[PDB]
This record gives sequence, structure tokens and C-alpha cells, in this order.
Amino acid sequence: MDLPITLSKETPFEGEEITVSARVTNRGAAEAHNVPVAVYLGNPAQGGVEIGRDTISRIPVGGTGLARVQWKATRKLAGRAANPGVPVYAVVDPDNRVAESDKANNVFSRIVKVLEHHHHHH
Repeated sequence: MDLPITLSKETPFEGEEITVSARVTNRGAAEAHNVPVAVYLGNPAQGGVEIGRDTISRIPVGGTGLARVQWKATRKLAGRAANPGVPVYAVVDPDNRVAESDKANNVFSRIVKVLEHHHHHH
């Protein structure tokens, strides 16, 4: 039912640009403003990196925000194709200075597999 994360992986093909979008839910009880998004591929424990961001004009109460970001898929190694290893993670700006347990509530991520094959014969 429209997952928090939707990729433009309409045509499964490694080395294709995919649209990474994260649905941000406006909580609290008042109209929120200045709610940017920072996406980074990998784990925060090692050392993630920012790919891009987009500040929204404004998000209404009881509503949700929708950002648009593009990223180039690339992680091939000419070996072990029977496994992705390219997960996706996204985090929303801290609406409460510092709070892991809280932020850890608005966390979303899904695994995706890429098809690798070619037509034989001719």
C-alpha cells in the first residue's frame, strides 16, 4: 500500500539511474516548516555520505511531504551476482535536537535484487 520508499526500478537493470524518494510524515500538532532530507548509501556506523537533499516549501498537518532525488546505481564486482548487498537507508532531520529512540521511529529501508542475465543462442 504505497511503501514509505518507492524506487523508479520500473525496468530492472544494474547501472541504471533510480529515483530515491522518502515520504516524510508531519507529526506534532502544528504546521511544520524547514524539513529537509538527507539520504546516504551504507551504514552510519562505518561512515555514510550525503548524496543529495531538497528542502520542501511547507508540509500541512496530518499530511505528508514528498522529496525527489536521483542516484546512479553501481556496485558490481564481476563476482557473486546471486546477492544484492546494496540496501537503502534514509533519515529525517532531528525535530528534537538529539533523540535516537524517537528518530529510530521514522526509519525505513528495503532490500532489492537485480536481474543479471542475457539471451543465449543469438
